[PDB]
Amino acid sequence: EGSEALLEICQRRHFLSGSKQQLSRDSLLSGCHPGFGPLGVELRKNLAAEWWTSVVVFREQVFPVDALHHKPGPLLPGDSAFRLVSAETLREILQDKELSKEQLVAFLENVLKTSGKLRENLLHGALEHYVNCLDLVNKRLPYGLAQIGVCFHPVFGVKSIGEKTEASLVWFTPPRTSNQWLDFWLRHRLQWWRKFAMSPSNFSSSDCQDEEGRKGNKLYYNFPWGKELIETLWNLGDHELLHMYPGNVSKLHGRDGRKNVVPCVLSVNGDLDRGMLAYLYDSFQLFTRKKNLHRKVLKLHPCLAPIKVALDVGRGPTLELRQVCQGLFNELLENGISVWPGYLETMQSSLEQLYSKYDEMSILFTVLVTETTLENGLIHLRSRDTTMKEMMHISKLKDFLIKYISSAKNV
Amino acid sequence: EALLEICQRRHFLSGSKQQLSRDSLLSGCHPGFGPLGVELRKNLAAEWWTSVVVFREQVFPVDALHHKPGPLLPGDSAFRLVSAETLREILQDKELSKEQLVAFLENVLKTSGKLRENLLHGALEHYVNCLDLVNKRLPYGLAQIGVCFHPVFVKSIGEKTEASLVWFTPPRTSNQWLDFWLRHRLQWWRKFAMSPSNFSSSDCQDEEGRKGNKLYYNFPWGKELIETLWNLGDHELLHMYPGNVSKLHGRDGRKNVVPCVLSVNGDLDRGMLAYLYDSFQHRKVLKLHPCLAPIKVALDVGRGPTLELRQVCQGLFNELLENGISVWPGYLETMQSSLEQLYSKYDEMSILFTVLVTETTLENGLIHLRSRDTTMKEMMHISKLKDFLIKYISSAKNV
Amino acid sequence: LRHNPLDIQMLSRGLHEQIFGQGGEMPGEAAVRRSVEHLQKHGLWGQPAVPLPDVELRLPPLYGDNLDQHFRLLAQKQSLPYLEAANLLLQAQLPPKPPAWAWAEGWTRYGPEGEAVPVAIPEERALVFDVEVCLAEGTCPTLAVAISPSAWYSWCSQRLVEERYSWTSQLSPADLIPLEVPTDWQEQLVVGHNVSFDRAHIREQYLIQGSRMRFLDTMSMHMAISGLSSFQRSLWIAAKISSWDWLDISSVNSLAEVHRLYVGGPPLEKEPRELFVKGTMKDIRENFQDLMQYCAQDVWATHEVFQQQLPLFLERCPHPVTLAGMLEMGVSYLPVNQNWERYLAEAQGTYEELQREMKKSLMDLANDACQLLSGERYKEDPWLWDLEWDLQEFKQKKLGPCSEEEEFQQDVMARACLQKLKGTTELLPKRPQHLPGHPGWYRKLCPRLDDPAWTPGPSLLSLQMRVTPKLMALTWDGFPLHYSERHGWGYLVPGRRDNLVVCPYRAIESLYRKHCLEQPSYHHGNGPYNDVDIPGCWFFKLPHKDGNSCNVGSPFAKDFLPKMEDGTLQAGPGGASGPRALEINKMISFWRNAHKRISSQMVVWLPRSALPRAVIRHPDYDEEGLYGAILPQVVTAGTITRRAVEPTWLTASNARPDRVGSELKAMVQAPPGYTLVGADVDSQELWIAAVLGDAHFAGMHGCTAFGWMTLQGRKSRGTDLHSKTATTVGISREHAKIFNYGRIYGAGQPFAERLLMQFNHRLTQQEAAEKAQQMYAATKGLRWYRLWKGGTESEMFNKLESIATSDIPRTPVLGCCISRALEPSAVQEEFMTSRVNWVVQSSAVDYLHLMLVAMKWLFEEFAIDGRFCISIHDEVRYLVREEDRYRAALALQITNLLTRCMFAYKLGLNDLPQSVAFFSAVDIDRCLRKEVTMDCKTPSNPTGMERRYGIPQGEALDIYQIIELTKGSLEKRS
DNA sequence: CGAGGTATGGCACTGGCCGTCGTTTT
DNA sequence: AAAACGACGGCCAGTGCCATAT
Ligand SMILES: Nc1ccn([C@H]2C[C@H](O)[C@@H](COP(=O)(O)OP(=O)(O)OP(=O)(O)O)O2)c(=O)n1
Ligand SMILES: [Ca+2]
Repeated sequence: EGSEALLEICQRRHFLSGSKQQLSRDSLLSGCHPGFGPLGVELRKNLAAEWWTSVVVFREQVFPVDALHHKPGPLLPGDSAFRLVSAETLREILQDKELSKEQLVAFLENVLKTSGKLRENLLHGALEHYVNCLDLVNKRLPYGLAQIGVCFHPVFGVKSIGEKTEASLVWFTPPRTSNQWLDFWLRHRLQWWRKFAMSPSNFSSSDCQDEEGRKGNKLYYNFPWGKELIETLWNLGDHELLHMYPGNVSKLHGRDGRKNVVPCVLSVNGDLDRGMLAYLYDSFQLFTRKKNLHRKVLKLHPCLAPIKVALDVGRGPTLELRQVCQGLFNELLENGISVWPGYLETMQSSLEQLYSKYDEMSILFTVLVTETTLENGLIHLRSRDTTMKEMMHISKLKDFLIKYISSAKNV
Repeated sequence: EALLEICQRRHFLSGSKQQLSRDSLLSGCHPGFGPLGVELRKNLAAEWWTSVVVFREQVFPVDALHHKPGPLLPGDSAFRLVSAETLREILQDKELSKEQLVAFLENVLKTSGKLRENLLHGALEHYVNCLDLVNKRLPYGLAQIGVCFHPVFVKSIGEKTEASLVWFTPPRTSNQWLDFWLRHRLQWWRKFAMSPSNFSSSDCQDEEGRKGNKLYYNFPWGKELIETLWNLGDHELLHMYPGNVSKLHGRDGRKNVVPCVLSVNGDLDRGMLAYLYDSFQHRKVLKLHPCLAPIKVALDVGRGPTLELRQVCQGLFNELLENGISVWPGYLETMQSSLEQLYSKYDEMSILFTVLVTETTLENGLIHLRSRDTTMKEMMHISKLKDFLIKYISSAKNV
Repeated sequence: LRHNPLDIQMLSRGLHEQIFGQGGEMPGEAAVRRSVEHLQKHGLWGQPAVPLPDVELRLPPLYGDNLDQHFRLLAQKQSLPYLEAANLLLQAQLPPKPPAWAWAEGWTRYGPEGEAVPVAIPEERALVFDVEVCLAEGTCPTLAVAISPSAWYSWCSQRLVEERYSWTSQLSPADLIPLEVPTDWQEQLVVGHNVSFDRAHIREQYLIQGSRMRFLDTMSMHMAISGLSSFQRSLWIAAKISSWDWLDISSVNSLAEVHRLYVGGPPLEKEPRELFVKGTMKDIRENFQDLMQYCAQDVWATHEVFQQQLPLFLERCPHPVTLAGMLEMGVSYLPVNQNWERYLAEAQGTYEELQREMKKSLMDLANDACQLLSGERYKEDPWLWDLEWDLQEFKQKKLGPCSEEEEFQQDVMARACLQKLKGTTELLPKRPQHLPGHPGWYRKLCPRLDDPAWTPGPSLLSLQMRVTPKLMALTWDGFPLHYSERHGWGYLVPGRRDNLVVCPYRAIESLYRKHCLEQPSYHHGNGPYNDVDIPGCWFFKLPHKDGNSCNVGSPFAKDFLPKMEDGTLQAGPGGASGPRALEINKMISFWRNAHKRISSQMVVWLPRSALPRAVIRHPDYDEEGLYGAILPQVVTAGTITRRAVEPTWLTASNARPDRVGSELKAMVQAPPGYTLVGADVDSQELWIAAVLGDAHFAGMHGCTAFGWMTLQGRKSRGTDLHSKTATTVGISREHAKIFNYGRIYGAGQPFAERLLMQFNHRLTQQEAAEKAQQMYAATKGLRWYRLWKGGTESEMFNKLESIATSDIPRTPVLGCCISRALEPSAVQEEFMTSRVNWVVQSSAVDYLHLMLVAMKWLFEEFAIDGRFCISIHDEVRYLVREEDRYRAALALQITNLLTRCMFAYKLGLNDLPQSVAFFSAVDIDRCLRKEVTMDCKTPSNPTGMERRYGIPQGEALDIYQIIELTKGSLEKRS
């Protein structure tokens, strides 16, 4: 199909990792793949930063939270989830005649009630820290907790565990505004997903119900093989809060205007791994003139592209060009622009091949310094979007890029 | 101690007072940090990343999974996952019970996985594939920051977030590359420390004869290991890829050689606590370095018409946020408590400056500004404020 | 009685006797025989119809001896004080301007000898008032000047004198001009030029409780006396089509031109720098004296204009009803709450979001286009080949190494090396060059770097740009689009081998041949305009809904949406790209056009202290909300017909499922404890024309076939004349309204058939033309009889023509005279269609005046606690107290009845058919909307008014339900 | 001899006139 | 060293087409 090329490119430029076999669709979706390469790590970091900026930075009632990766203590029986135990204790238990006849079959109950499990959702820690975070805003009822972290899920040795990077937000609100807040957050999250998308129509939403009859909204990305869930919204209500803090319900309330009412919980959970995959597929864009301009390139958003600038050297006196490129690279890093130091790479390919390599890596701009840059302050610039060359004075370069990215947010 | 009370009162540490303790924090089995602790740890990680990875062409990020499947070495100290699906099948048939259940323990090693003890193994696994990123230019590094699980003596589980750098270098200059790093890392800790003396370095010897260095911070109870550097040679690389060593070669001096591996591992939680103690050195104020303080400025309102002052404060809030300055919106309470108590609260939170918008700001734009360190009040034009703040940051970075 | 000689149900015995007397002369034998013959000729005779239920009511006393005298007395009672004040103004004697203007804030009165004294407010019965506002500072009024008999007044804004860093961005009643007297006498009159704008800046006008103060506009009186049509306005200017005697007696609405026309004298100088539009507050502060002097000059000019105008207006509209109608029409009022602000946000963001999806989709294409520059490949593109593929030149003047510790120098040595090289400003011009490398067409779409609103990429591109269709590779029936300078947009059909930077005709022929695989010209349409030189192709104009004369300005016009659905118009990328772009365009067109006006609406928020007690105690009251008002800036008479004119509220669209921001009118929400009660006149102008024809022909209702047909049928059964036409032709009822009214006012058969083909997609040219021909022949037959004579509506056309051809045309009902610039002596046979339509349109204006007078009289009669909310031509809406709302429901109905009888009285008919006796249904609601049932779903608010805002359904009640809820009474407690 | 009418306003484009500033003549 | 002599944007007004209402 047409999706083989995308995976091949992601493997060549180190977006993904591992062998071709390990990178099947099932492994990617489940989360049991080997992992991502450095470019994938940077892309995920950029996406996480954008999510944090859109969800946490510009709101007065949002705070971070950190939930551990395991659930210790007693658990309900029969869940059949993995358990945490140290190999140092795998022999001393049975040593010296500890009911060594048939009770070791009932030891499974011990396995059920002697070890914890791996964190499966970020919601539990947020519910635990609800009470602690209530003290920040003098119990002002509308307030949220946001987190990003890895979670473990069983997948069907015959079964394994898949790891998924997920971003979770829990919003405590007045019960009366629960549905309005649900609609508001649905619209806002859908807008955020569409913002970076080249084709924001491929993202879609749907309504959903279940046994409890609680309203829900779900967000899907249209991969070439079909719609895949990327984010969900649940209007849980207050059952979980009561169950975690039963009996003395009076402590659970918060201020809604002049009233003091029990909060309603709205939960949103997006998958950052699926988000990165969806954005890669969108960027690759899996019309007579379009077919005639089949350039392989990932049009990742400027706010999301792992690498911004590529810097190299032109033919001439190597020492002076190297010194000026060192200065330029240090300045670009100092202002806060990631740079690919191509000036340190040996010459083995022409300009066209280098441009192709940088396009596959999705680098916004290519900066070139030559003898003319010592003769005068002008350097060559090339833009990924247009492939058009330009001349620019070095002194202003730091500003221009800072403007470009800064304006990419508000296009 | 008073420091832990302040940390608990200002949402640096989570969990009930019954839970927080020195041993739990050191081991990593504590409930977790609060939002302020999370922000401080994020700032520390960002500073470390900028110092180590940003300004070097030969350092790259790496992603290592939190667990490793498949057969594993038996009889050791490390967390393992008990079979999950098997819990659904044994409850309908017994295999004769009795003394063949010992083999069940062996069956654990047949299927059970293991969590992540360190980032070194993941980096080593990546090494062969990632060497292609530098055209086999032997001297290069891989950096990562991640959580690791450690048994604590039923065994408890402690989680420690750590930053790891694996440096592959030619054997000849490796011993010189070690000391180099031993300097920079040691300098890095000193960069943000009000008392850089309390950070120290020591030389250590390995039973195999390989030397290394350990970085310690002097907490009031004693010197604690915050970071460690080990020179390991080619032992791990050979062990992980037994057989044909050809693929482990790298081009140094225009010839093939098997690199030596140096491991640098620093505990970011221990570093967090070390900086908390350092910055806490006749009032309870946490003088966290401006580059590390989670909250820069606090915004509030004076006595007067609420709507106008709230609009002005919201405009200033957006202006400060857009420039990368973290702001705590204290103007939603309208000074329901005394001003000195507010100053003390913000000092405990380690906020650099407190800005008070008053009715006179509508007339002329003058605003009251108080500093965390000098503690001297000033009148400034609001339009200036932003730029001034930025400078006060950048200057601190340079000096 | 009960039935007329033509078996048409009439007003019941009780109401008919209460309205008409027995003195009416029964029509003679000849008239009835002519009516019967006419009805038999058309097949309308011998068809009984079920009568509607009778209505029994006892109306309030009607003064005088008949309807006309009663209406005259009511209008005189309403309008006496304002006329007294105007007459007081006419005799005003004032000294010259003060030597120097005062600087204090507030109101200052200037006495003789130039002395200035502070006063709280002008203490006058009448004034000439003008306000100047600093636009850059928002909407808070800056200064003002007023003149009264024997006094000058100057008003200075507090923001003008004081210096503050910031001011409140939400308007309050505390920062507006105080221009009303607390509880000589009452009913002050305010005069000025464009008086609605001045009214908008009065603190007391926004109070929910009504005020006596009324306003007269010199512009409205100019329109009534010597107004000019839009065409006449355009032709009068540029005079610096075959008759020109009207120019010397008419002028445009600008104050200087009106002053010159009415008093002549030395011209009026302008302020050269336009500081109130361009300058800042400091400019006003420094140039205070000149600005105040110019304001005084304008006020004096307006005073002279009013003095010379009033007698002519009194002469040309002698009927007292017109003056009171204008006075009551000049006091529009709209309520709103905090939701309005949310609406402003909700639309704008939504707009942006859609505009982000659209531009993005275009921008990417632009980014992909630049590659065609390589190898000159653009020469092969059948769309972008004709663009500027320029290339401007940049312009100039004239090993195993070890680690190190010495890198501290390597750092600085590098940094300094850079710091030197950045000093090379020798060869760079002071004025930065603009993207020379990029092609010119791409450069045009990129904002300049120095622009404060700069964004990356070609962010300036939009659908309306002539390049956007080129980028999208739009196609029409397999033919690419093209733009001819003379003939607008069209498409290129390849194959012109007689030569009919050059066109790539091969790249078009190949594309069309490929397209044909999925199904001297050989195609039919607007025809080949050979003057457009494009070798290898013919150019065909895109069909326009208004005929071949017009040129298409954009393929993305809403009317082209069905063609996308059918697939005639396609996009090169395929899929939903083209349809999605057109859907976005249709969704956002209204907001794109009207957001500047809507967001800039002057909204004043009333503090809790000044709000009515009935709201502060209502159960549905909402604390922490906002309760403000908007006063529409209505020109009382901005047209020849004397209709009201305003930029915003006479153009606001009705709520629609897809149109973004269409819920504008829905945001006009009554405060808790208040309701909106209103109604629309059913088939107003059609009935007016029918009754005019009936009165002309035989003085009997229904004597003409058109009058017979208009009365029959019911709206609810879909059997009214509009619905009958809609079902006969197969379109919506609104399209039927347009189809009928076009023909009524002289629309040709080509217009009718083109309109039919626009809506009924089943029809072709043949069927539509045949339908139009038959309908026109039936409605009005031949126009000649000696080698309009026949047809159902012939008498109506003849009557309208006769009224228009009169040497001094007057309204048949109230007798208002047409503007001097259109009397036959001054225009002969020019502007004939406008003059003919003026009869009916001014009749509708008189209907509106009569309805307003009747509503005011009924509210005053029984101390009803309601007020006039707004009027849109025939639509009327009133804000009422909820407890009294039901009473209002009857007050409207009776008014309609009166307005129906009075109209007939002046026509010589002494009866009114039962069919048009009452409204179809009076609407009671919490917000303004076309119908109560609609919840107003929109992309701006998909959940509708019921969930997001909580507004429930309204209710429409006919006469019988109103009577039941009122028992026929109108007293406070029955 | 035959026309729909009355209003409002938006953006896109084009022609012309004017103020910088950097080549060219004194 | 003074100052013509031009190109090259800014800016405004005028025209055309489209979108709303009744
Ligand atoms: N396209 C239009 C719409 C309206 N009008 C004029 C004449 C109409 O009589 C008047 C009012 O039209 P409505 O929309 O109020 O229509 P009616 O009053 O005729 O119909 P209804 O029974 O729906 O009120 O506006 C017009 O000339 N052309
Ligand atoms: Ca109507």
